[PDB]
This record gives sequence, C-alpha cells and structure tokens, in this order.
Amino acid sequence: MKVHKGDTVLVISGKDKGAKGKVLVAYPDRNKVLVEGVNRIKKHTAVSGGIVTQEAPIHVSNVMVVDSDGKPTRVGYRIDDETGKKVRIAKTNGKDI
RNA sequence: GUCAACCGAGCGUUGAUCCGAGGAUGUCCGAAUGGGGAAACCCGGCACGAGUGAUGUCGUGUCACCAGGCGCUGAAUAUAUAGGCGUCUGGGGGGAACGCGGGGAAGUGAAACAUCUCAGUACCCGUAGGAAGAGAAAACAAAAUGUGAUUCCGUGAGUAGUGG
RNA sequence: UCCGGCUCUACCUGGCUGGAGGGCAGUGAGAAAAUGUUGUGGUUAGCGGAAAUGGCUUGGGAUGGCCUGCCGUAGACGGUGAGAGCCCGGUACGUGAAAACCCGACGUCUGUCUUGAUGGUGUUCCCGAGUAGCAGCGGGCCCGUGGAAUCUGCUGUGAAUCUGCCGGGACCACCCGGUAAGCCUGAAUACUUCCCAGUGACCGAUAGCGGAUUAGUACCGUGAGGGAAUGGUGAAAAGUACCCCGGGAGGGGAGUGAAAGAGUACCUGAAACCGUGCGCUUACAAUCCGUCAGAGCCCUCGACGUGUCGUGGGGUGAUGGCGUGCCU
RNA sequence: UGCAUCCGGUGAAGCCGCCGAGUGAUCGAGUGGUGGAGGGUGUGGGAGUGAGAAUGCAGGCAUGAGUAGCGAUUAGGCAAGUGAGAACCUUGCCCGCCGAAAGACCAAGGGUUCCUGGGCCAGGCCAGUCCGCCCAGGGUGAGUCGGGACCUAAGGCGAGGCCG
Ligand SMILES: [Mg+2]
Ligand SMILES: [Mg+2]
Ligand SMILES: [Mg+2]
Ligand SMILES: [Mg+2]
Ligand SMILES: [Mg+2]
Ligand SMILES: [Mg+2]
Ligand SMILES: [Mg+2]
Ligand SMILES: [Mg+2]
Ligand SMILES: [Mg+2]
Ligand SMILES: [Mg+2]
Ligand SMILES: [Mg+2]
Ligand SMILES: [Mg+2]
Ligand SMILES: [Mg+2]
Ligand SMILES: [Mg+2]
Ligand SMILES: [Mg+2]
Ligand SMILES: [Mg+2]
Ligand SMILES: [Mg+2]
Ligand SMILES: [Mg+2]
Ligand SMILES: [Mg+2]
Ligand SMILES: [Mg+2]
Ligand SMILES: [Mg+2]
Ligand SMILES: [Mg+2]
Ligand SMILES: [Mg+2]
Ligand SMILES: [Mg+2]
Ligand SMILES: [Mg+2]
Ligand SMILES: [Mg+2]
Ligand SMILES: [Mg+2]
Ligand SMILES: [Mg+2]
Ligand SMILES: [Mg+2]
Ligand SMILES: [Mg+2]
Ligand SMILES: [Mg+2]
Ligand SMILES: [Mg+2]
Ligand SMILES: [Mg+2]
Ligand SMILES: [Mg+2]
Ligand SMILES: [Mg+2]
Ligand SMILES: [Mg+2]
Ligand SMILES: [Mg+2]
Ligand SMILES: [Mg+2]
Ligand SMILES: [Mg+2]
Ligand SMILES: [Mg+2]
Ligand SMILES: [Mg+2]
Ligand SMILES: [Mg+2]
Ligand SMILES: [Mg+2]
Ligand SMILES: [Mg+2]
Ligand SMILES: [Mg+2]
Ligand SMILES: [Mg+2]
Ligand SMILES: [Mg+2]
Ligand SMILES: [Mg+2]
Ligand SMILES: [Mg+2]
Ligand SMILES: [Mg+2]
Ligand SMILES: [Mg+2]
Ligand SMILES: [Mg+2]
Ligand SMILES: [Mg+2]
Ligand SMILES: [Mg+2]
Ligand SMILES: [Mg+2]
Ligand SMILES: [Mg+2]
Ligand SMILES: [Mg+2]
Ligand SMILES: [Mg+2]
Ligand SMILES: [Mg+2]
Ligand SMILES: [Mg+2]
Ligand SMILES: [Mg+2]
Ligand SMILES: [Mg+2]
Ligand SMILES: [Mg+2]
Ligand SMILES: [Mg+2]
Ligand SMILES: [Mg+2]
Repeated sequence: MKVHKGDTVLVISGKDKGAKGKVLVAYPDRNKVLVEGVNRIKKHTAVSGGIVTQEAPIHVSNVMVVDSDGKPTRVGYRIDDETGKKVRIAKTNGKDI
C-alpha cells in the first residue's frame, strides 16, 4: 500500500514537518500510521502513574517514503517477470526498493 | 467484527486475516410433516449397531395430510365396486406492487333525497407469472374491385350520445 | 419410385393402411419424448494506472496568498490540522479468473415423412348442440327500458349445416361483408419488497422515512393497535499526571492543547427567565403604565481654566398637558 | 438555481453592540467584542418565502409560592455503637398497637424484590450510615410435594363426511 512496516518515511504536513523515522504499526482499517520520533504527544495515566510521553498516529496521507538520495518520492508498482512480484518504484527514477 | 477500548494470549514471508466460487456443518420453534401441545417443549412406534452381570442405556435413521397413479385385498354379495393397505411423483407456507378472476358499501355531489353519483373505488377471497391478461375476426367499414390478430401511446373530443 | 397386406377368399378396372427414399418442422400455441457442446458477452470478487518534499508568508497546523515551473485521453468524487488535478483512496484508460451461473452456435443422437405430392373436363352420412336464437329475470358495453343491436349469464325452451349463420345500433327485402359455439401463441405495456452505478434549483435534526442514535426499541394498551424523545468535544484522547478544599459530589490551581468563556451535562449559546454590581428614581401617592414638555443628578465630547459655553450627546428621569391594549 | 467571478484563517456565516443613510419593507466593498468555516456583488430564474393571535403544535421557562400537601385511625423516650453528620439505621430498656391479624404457610400472579459484601448523585414525598437504590458475589439439591408419562367433564380441534 505504498507505506509498509519498517520503511523510511518523511512527514509532509504536521507540526513535526521534515523529520524522518521508521514505521512501527499501520492502522489500515483507519489508514493512520504511527512513527517513532514524530508527532510527540504527552499523556497522563493513573494506575507508577506519571506524565508518560507517547507517540500518536498520523494520517498516512501526510507521510511519504524518502529515497536513498534523501529525496522524498511517491511510490510506483511493477510486476516482476522473473517471479511476478509487485515491487516498489521510486517514481522520480523508477528504481527498486 | 463492534460497543470497546483494554489487556491476555496469541497468529504471518512456507504467505495467517481479509474478498469471491463450489462444498460440509446447521440445535430448537416456525408450513412443521411421528402424536400432542401454552413456540422455541412433552410423549412414542419401526430398522441397525453398540455398553452393562443384563436391564437400565445409548446413538443413527424412518414414521403427517391431500392430489395423481401402481401393486395387493375386497363388505354388505354372487360378479364387481366403496372401503382397506403399501410404494413413486407433485402441492402445502411466506413475499411490496402489478395482473386475472369470484364478492363487493357509505360517508360524500346532486346545495335536501330514493333513480343517479361516489364506483366496480376501499376492502375481503382464490390463482398463477415475471409479467399477466388479450390474441388470429363469426371485427370494422360502406361501394373505394377498403381495412386485415392482440396490446400501449397522442388524436380524434369533452364532440355523437347517455342522465329525476 | 418400389414392396406387402386389405375392402369377410385366387385371377384387369376402383377405394386404404404398413416398410426402403426430397418434405412440414420440433423443445414449439398446431407430434411426443430423449439425445450436447462454443462470446474477451456480462455477472459474482480483482491488477496497473501520470505529473511539485518546489520555494517563501501568514500562519497551530496550508490544500491557503505570491513566484516559478507540472501533467492531463485522468481538473467526477472523498480524506488528510483552513480552498489540494502536480499527497492518498481515484478518477480516463487500459487489463484479468482456478471455479460456478444468466444471455449467443457448433459434431453423437432423435422423428417424420417422397402410398405420397403439382398443375385439368360432369351427375348423386362430416367442419365445434343443449350451442345460435327465444320467453322471463338481472348484469357489462357512454347507453338508467328507452324504439333498443350487439355480450354474459339464472330459469324454462330451442334451431338449420351451404338456396346454413350471425352482424351491420328497433325492423325488414335485394343484394354488401366475416365463419360462433375447441385450443392455445413472443413484441410493444404495468409494477419494484431486492441489488448495482449514477443524478437532483430535493431536506439538513420541531426538516427529512415513525426511525441519521440500542427503533418499530422505551413506553401505552391484555387486543387488534398505537408509538415516542434522544446527532456534532477536538485534527488527533493529547479525555485533564500531580497539588489543594471537601466524605464524596463539586471546585480551584498545575499541565494538554490554537483555544478548557472546547472538560466529556462538551461548536456556535439568542429570547423568554433568574441574579450581582454600577448610575439615577421612588415611601402625600389614585393611573392601558406611554407620549409632549421638563428641572435635577451621572457620565461623555469640543471652544473656552479651577466650571462656563457649545448648531452638545447618552442614562435617568422629580413635576405638569393629553391619554380607555391588541385580533376578532 | 445561472452566471463575469469575487469576498474571507490578515477571520466567512451566525450572535451581541455602535454609527450613518433610504419615505418602507431595509441598507451599508460600515465597523467594535464572541465564532472559527464558508459566503457571494450584479442580472435573471424557481419558490415549503416573511407570525401575535386559530382555547394552534413541540420544547423551555414563568407565576399562584416557598403557599397547599407530605398519604390515617397504633406512639414513643432514652442510653450506648457505627458514621461527617444519627428522632428516623444497628444493639440494649422500658411504652403502645394487631393478634380469626397488622402472625405463619401456599395457589394465581410477579421474577431476583432472598442473603452477603460496598458506596448515597439518581430513586424513598425530608437526612439518611438504611432500603424493595444502585454495584459485585452467593443463593434454589426431591423415584416419594407439584405440572408431562395416565383417564376424563364443560368445551375446543378434527381424517374421511355433510353444507357452503
Ligand atoms: Mg467458496
Ligand atoms: Mg452459491
Ligand atoms: Mg452436519
Ligand atoms: Mg403438528
Ligand atoms: Mg408435519
Ligand atoms: Mg394410483
Ligand atoms: Mg362381482
Ligand atoms: Mg404454491
Ligand atoms: Mg347527489
Ligand atoms: Mg345539498
Ligand atoms: Mg353513492
Ligand atoms: Mg360507472
Ligand atoms: Mg415464468
Ligand atoms: Mg397472445
Ligand atoms: Mg376520440
Ligand atoms: Mg490499484
Ligand atoms: Mg506561509
Ligand atoms: Mg495552490
Ligand atoms: Mg486564489
Ligand atoms: Mg474536483
Ligand atoms: Mg477540496
Ligand atoms: Mg489527497
Ligand atoms: Mg340505457
Ligand atoms: Mg336494442
Ligand atoms: Mg365458415
Ligand atoms: Mg378463443
Ligand atoms: Mg412490447
Ligand atoms: Mg440545531
Ligand atoms: Mg397491549
Ligand atoms: Mg498553552
Ligand atoms: Mg446545555
Ligand atoms: Mg460548545
Ligand atoms: Mg428606581
Ligand atoms: Mg415624597
Ligand atoms: Mg385624580
Ligand atoms: Mg395611565
Ligand atoms: Mg395624558
Ligand atoms: Mg387623564
Ligand atoms: Mg482566521
Ligand atoms: Mg475577530
Ligand atoms: Mg467582523
Ligand atoms: Mg471559531
Ligand atoms: Mg451563504
Ligand atoms: Mg440572475
Ligand atoms: Mg432578483
Ligand atoms: Mg409558509
Ligand atoms: Mg413565534
Ligand atoms: Mg393577526
Ligand atoms: Mg399562539
Ligand atoms: Mg403558577
Ligand atoms: Mg397557610
Ligand atoms: Mg400544612
Ligand atoms: Mg401516603
Ligand atoms: Mg442516627
Ligand atoms: Mg387491636
Ligand atoms: Mg376475623
Ligand atoms: Mg383470635
Ligand atoms: Mg399469582
Ligand atoms: Mg410463574
Ligand atoms: Mg433484603
Ligand atoms: Mg454496600
Ligand atoms: Mg449518595
Ligand atoms: Mg427523587
Ligand atoms: Mg446490587
Ligand atoms: Mg378432514
């Protein structure tokens, strides 16, 4: 779905614009992803209970994958004649990911 | 799956969940169809297996009504029939409207009111279908040596007519 | 074309049925049952599907404002922190089904018939009966007995079969035109509980279906039946750690957040309504509660000094003139 | 709705004020404070288009007013305990009342109102530690009692049948 677990994504819209991070969990039922080190929020818990800062999810539409050349890019798909596997495309240059 | 989260356990690179096709599973009531009954609950007959010292006990199946046939039987009785069985195939109930068909009213208008109107409308009932119904003139027409099944549109026309 | 057997037997002429071969067509309303299958046809679900991190500004957050460049056979649509074709779902376009199912042909196999068919000169028991029509009684055709055809039918009656019938709007003659009492047969048409895709000068929570929410629920009625009210925190739960008052509820701080006069009784929060405070009025006053005058006090503003003028204001209103709400 | 297309997060609509202007219904590229997402000049077009009345409808809030009433004829006082608070609850002492009930069992009926534990917003016509409140847990043990295995009345259903 152009955004998977463990990828490298760059935030487009949001207070923590321009940061980088990994993908921890995807909420495809809600299309809302969670990225460590981005969109840092605070929380209050009363069980041991303190001001625990936790990571909140973002809409995937506000994030995108960054190519190895440090250039964020859309995603494209191919069908591998060798095995028929649908792979990623660095849309600007169409490499493999 | 959701409320709803949450955990807790956990599942996946061999491809788990997710979607689609076919299949199996489907307790009980419910046309209910083994009998009965206050629905979701009581009570049996028959055939095969199993366990107990045996019974007790267990599972599985089958067991309505009507219609139409088939085989067997046959009461008054003599022939034969009714009835009696047993077996195959159908139907049984539900569903918004539409269609057909059997039946079918008053409020109302008439400035009252019966004829009349309201109207063969509402409603009830029995049918099928995806449509139905109607359908190949015993029809019209009017001297033309004309039309040529049914059905549905717009006309013809609120005209000919009908009506205390 | 041929073969056989018949019209109670065997031998010319005449009238039928059965078998070898061109038909009639067939899942058919006019013969019945069987014999089996190919469209990138569609349906059931799917795949790809272009082109800005572009930069700066306000900005919480940009899709926004400005500047460039973008692609488009795709600038319908939805979402993302505010108006997004160049961010995602996706849009044109392309593509695709192992299996099953609805609509389209094609070689096993089946029936029939060519004992039947087409064209030419004269004399002698069949083709819809309790039916057509009739007397009475009623019904449907615009037609209510009216002068009343045609149709149907309840009861009694009841016909001809070709020089037969029935219709031609009472009814009759010549002629004029079409076969009743048996049967079936697609297309044009009506409808939508159900599904899909699209659209609306249709509503936007007292509207709109009764029902955007546990709704045909709560509830009412024993019954048939009736039948409600009740949407929005935030972009995201980040739903108020911790401290203090109090038993808690409730509340005040602290933090979250752009905002907590967004705190879950949660957008906006009006009016009736009930308060606090402030300025002024009111305890000799007879009444649709105002209007016209109108001093005083309060505050406001400019020319001008301590308050007086000035084409002065707003609030109050002491007192007096007039004054009998509104709709029917 | 149509439009040249614009207005606006440098604050739209909406709300509450103020100012000025039109003879009116109003208007203001007119603004101050809340609000934080849409409005729309002009010219047409179409309307569920303008509310005070209808003993209108639905919702909210008024007043009579902190007034009437707090639901019997049996009736209490007090000690101590719990608790923040104690007439109203727990324990104790006395008093009173029913005692063919105002006691004890069932049927019909209701269905967790039974017991234990916790808390008192909401409910109890007041407070309430209490409750028939709410929250959690527990609780119903039958060959011999009762309803089916049995039979039947009134009556209901009813194969065939009769009539419609
Ligand atoms: Mg399947
Ligand atoms: Mg299937
Ligand atoms: Mg099974
Ligand atoms: Mg039964
Ligand atoms: Mg049965
Ligand atoms: Mg038979
Ligand atoms: Mg006999
Ligand atoms: Mg049937
Ligand atoms: Mg009348
Ligand atoms: Mg009249
Ligand atoms: Mg009438
Ligand atoms: Mg009529
Ligand atoms: Mg059919
Ligand atoms: Mg037909
Ligand atoms: Mg006409
Ligand atoms: Mg795709
Ligand atoms: Mg900026
Ligand atoms: Mg832009
Ligand atoms: Mg612009
Ligand atoms: Mg668009
Ligand atoms: Mg948009
Ligand atoms: Mg997007
Ligand atoms: Mg008449
Ligand atoms: Mg006549
Ligand atoms: Mg004829
Ligand atoms: Mg016929
Ligand atoms: Mg048709
Ligand atoms: Mg509203
Ligand atoms: Mg009831
Ligand atoms: Mg802050
Ligand atoms: Mg409120
Ligand atoms: Mg609000
Ligand atoms: Mg005063
Ligand atoms: Mg005085
Ligand atoms: Mg006087
Ligand atoms: Mg007065
Ligand atoms: Mg006066
Ligand atoms: Mg006076
Ligand atoms: Mg703003
Ligand atoms: Mg503002
Ligand atoms: Mg403004
Ligand atoms: Mg706002
Ligand atoms: Mg607007
Ligand atoms: Mg216009
Ligand atoms: Mg206009
Ligand atoms: Mg109106
Ligand atoms: Mg009003
Ligand atoms: Mg009025
Ligand atoms: Mg009124
Ligand atoms: Mg009152
Ligand atoms: Mg009093
Ligand atoms: Mg009193
Ligand atoms: Mg009482
Ligand atoms: Mg006490
Ligand atoms: Mg006594
Ligand atoms: Mg007694
Ligand atoms: Mg006694
Ligand atoms: Mg009882
Ligand atoms: Mg009971
Ligand atoms: Mg108790
Ligand atoms: Mg307790
Ligand atoms: Mg309490
Ligand atoms: Mg109460
Ligand atoms: Mg409880
Ligand atoms: Mg019977």
